[PDB]
Amino acid sequence: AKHPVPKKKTSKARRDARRSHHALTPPTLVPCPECKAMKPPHTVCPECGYYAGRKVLEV
Amino acid sequence: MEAKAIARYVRISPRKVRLVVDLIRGKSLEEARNILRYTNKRGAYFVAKVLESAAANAVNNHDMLEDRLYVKAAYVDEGPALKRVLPRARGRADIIKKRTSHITVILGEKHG
Amino acid sequence: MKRTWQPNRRKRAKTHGFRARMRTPGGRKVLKRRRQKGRWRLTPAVRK
Amino acid sequence: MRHLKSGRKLNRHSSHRLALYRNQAKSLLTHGRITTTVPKAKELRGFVDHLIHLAKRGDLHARRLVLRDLQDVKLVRKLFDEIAPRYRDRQGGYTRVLKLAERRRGDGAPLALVELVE
RNA sequence: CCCGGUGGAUGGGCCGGGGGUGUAAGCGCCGCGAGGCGUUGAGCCGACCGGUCCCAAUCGUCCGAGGUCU
RNA sequence: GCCCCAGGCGGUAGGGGAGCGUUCCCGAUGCCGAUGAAGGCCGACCCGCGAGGGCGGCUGGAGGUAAGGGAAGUGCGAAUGCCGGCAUGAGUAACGAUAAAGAGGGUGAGAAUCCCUCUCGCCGUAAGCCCAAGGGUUCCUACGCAAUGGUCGUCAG
RNA sequence: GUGGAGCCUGGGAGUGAGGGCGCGAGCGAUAACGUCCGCGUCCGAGCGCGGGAACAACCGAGACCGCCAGCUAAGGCCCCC
RNA sequence: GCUGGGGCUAGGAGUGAAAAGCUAACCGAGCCCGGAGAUAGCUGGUUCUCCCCGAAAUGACUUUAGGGUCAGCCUCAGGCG
RNA sequence: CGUGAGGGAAAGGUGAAAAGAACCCCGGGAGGGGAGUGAAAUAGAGCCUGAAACCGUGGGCUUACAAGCAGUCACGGCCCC
RNA sequence: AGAUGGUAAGGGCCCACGGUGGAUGCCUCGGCACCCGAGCCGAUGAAGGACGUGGCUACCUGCGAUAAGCCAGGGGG
Ligand SMILES: [Zn+2]
Repeated sequence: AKHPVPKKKTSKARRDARRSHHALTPPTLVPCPECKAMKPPHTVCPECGYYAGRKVLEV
Repeated sequence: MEAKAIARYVRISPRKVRLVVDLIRGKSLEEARNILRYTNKRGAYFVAKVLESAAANAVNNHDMLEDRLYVKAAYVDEGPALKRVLPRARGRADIIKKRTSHITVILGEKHG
Repeated sequence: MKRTWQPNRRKRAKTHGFRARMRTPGGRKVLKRRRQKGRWRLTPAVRK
Repeated sequence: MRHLKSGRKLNRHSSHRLALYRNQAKSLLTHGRITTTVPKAKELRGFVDHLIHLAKRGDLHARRLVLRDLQDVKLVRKLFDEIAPRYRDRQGGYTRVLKLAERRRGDGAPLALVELVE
């Protein structure tokens, strides 16, 4: 290992090019059937605290 | 009308929070609220506070219809980096740039 | 490992102290420059 | 290659995984519901189901078996008294795992509660 | 990539088989005792092979056709 | 005789000639300037062969300075140049011992990180206790969390 | 023979590592993109231009500038061209 | 033998069971300041425009051979023609 | 910073006047939006002007069979005046 | 049979607008140089300092336990 080093400065277009795939997918939400509030699917609605049409957590 | 709030001097990496803010550009206000509330990102919090704050400004100050509110345009200017030192191996020292960020949110009443 | 600065108040006084300088010609010269140069600390300070 | 190999390493060595299972189980029996990272939960389902199954069996040998892990007299008493009855007619599925909508702020980890079934 | 998504056996349980270890504990008896014998191929049992909806894949959301012209 | 005639016009080192621009002196107790100086940004407009100069638009808000001369710290891309910024590497490596953590409760806007309880692991010729040197208030308490703490941090040397 | 010819007198130089090609020689091995000389040229400084595919010195030819004009040089005239 | 504290030996000097080691993290001669803006025939750099002309890389001599003095070749001013 | 002798920084500018932003709202605060002072507030204290590097945000053209010291000439297309 | 423009994850150029930064312009409680004046202080304890002193005092200035000071004269109003 002889300390590899970046040969040249990365041009701006190339930098942004590598950052192309850096997008953040929006977190997909579904409305809580209890309180009509959006929240991640397959989780407890922290608003109503219900899940599977029944109560789970104490909001 | 366009409302606007700005988190001036937010101690956070600008490039990081830019990824968050670029996720709510052009969204309805409710949409952006929910998206912020469930986005696993530290910048998402600051974007949240600036977002709701912009909502208050659009309502109280500029008196816009909160229903038609959407993120017309938001972005993150970079702020004065706080230069600190990271003691590295063999005596030498680095200088980490603890970057500060300015957040700008801009709201309009989408019509139709 | 053991570095070169092993601080010791007595050593620092009887080595670089005011009276250490004043007892020798060259030391007196050093006091003179350090007066002309306007060093606030004319001698390395030490507690007691 | 983890082909067919069952169980999560959980980034802990062997005895630490085991003590994790024991402490997780202890808090679970002591509280019924607990909040923990998802993988710890799913790696805790079976380890609780087994203990509660011995609870359903209830005999002395099961007492010393479950006691080999829980290592408590009192908590095992509650196990063989409050839980063995209430699961006397349930075959498996002694625990439920629900994923919480809100990740842990400190690290972004996803949370989920494990609860004793009703 | 593949599979499953209540119509589900996809995974965890549990059950049954496999497989491994090798006669659990407790008790009884025999021993001064260490121990031995019977209960007992017992008990435990990770992946293995199937069954069982016990527990979980809830409810869901969003994209995505109006077909270029000679 | 300002124009025509003939010829010439690749160019380093280098020799010579001719101009442009910057600071400052005279012009100047002058002139321009709040109707906006300098300066900044912009122009596809005009002058010149060019160095550059006008002129225009917006910013700027208070100096600028002619013709014609003089005097220079006078013209920068390079000097592993100096100072200062901002980049690249890069959201990468790393986050500083593999002694190990988990759960409940509370606090609090905010909790993996703070306080409490319980459970677990580690040291135990110490990773425990006392003194000395050195350190110099870091000690206690209350408050606070801009920064520092390699994350957070409602905690804190 | 009037030429960016010549001479003289002064000021200022840089240069004093050259190279290739041709020819005449030495050395070399009648080897070297070798070395060393003489004559000459080009480059250097003409890595401006056409050709030689590409290529400093091989062939053509000395780039003041512009033109959406024409004639030729070497070299080409089957396509690239 | 190791170690604490108290002190002494220092720069062509000390010390050194001796390696040319160590002498405040680079010791075949410490560091700081000063001489000092040492010297550097060596390396690098040397900043606006336009125009005219336009080299050399040779000889001689050289403690000289990558540097120099003279001459060669450039330019400029004047004179001659 | 150096044991020390000694080396040795950076760092000026609101406004005429603090008139330095009451108060409301969002926010834990910060910060922000209003309001207000102000000739002016992109003069708001991180304050005259505020360049470039750099960074993003919107718009116009353009780009996923494509060869490149990034230019230059022509032609065309699009957009703007 | 055919031809074809088209999409932009992003990128590029240009324009507009921002942020960062602190060049530039202007200014100057500062400094440089030259000339003039003046030119020693100290055992009556100097230069230079430590530490203290304010009602509340971090620091600089002042001063010295009489401690941002005391006395007399002069200036001043
Ligand atoms: Zn709900």
